[PDB]
Amino acid sequence: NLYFQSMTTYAIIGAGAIGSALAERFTAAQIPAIIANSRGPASLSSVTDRFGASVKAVELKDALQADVVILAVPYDSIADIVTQVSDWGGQIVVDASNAIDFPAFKPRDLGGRLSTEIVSELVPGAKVVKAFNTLPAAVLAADPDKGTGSRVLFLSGNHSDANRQVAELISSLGFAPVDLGTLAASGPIQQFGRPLVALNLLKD
Repeated sequence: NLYFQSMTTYAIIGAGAIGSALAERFTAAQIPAIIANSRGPASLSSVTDRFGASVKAVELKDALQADVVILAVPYDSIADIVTQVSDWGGQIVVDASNAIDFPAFKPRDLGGRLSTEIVSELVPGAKVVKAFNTLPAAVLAADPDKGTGSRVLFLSGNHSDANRQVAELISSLGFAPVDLGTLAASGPIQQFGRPLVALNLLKD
């Protein structure tokens, strides 16, 4: 409580390699963060053991109260998580998910709608930024500084102030943020199945 009040609070709602990748990056950048998911704080012991100096495992209800909430869970897991909070006013939600079908791994048919627009409707009041969905966990987990350039993270969203705040986080983590603009603008380029996903670039 008194620890967090002098900084923007970040929560990783994370599981698997991506949750761990984010924890690793926060730790390397010495940015305090909390982490949670549906399986509870105990299930995140692997993360705690490696990154507990900068990333603290908490209950989901607590993590969902942070200034910036990063949804690094499967796309299908989002609805059941975010429905637990009724008013998202004053918060930023970062959609890091990709809507992918199993077992063929093709982009989901969402009837033309953008996945992050659908997520946005599940968090009314929140300012949503689309980011951290573009890189494989193994790339995200790595040191973003490669001598002659910083690893690029594209972001987008309808609220310029929220985009800025997430760009600030991205820069602080050592990555190079590139703000593509609105969710409409990023739809055909940053969504799963589109040219900027899984593309490793550096800003020199």
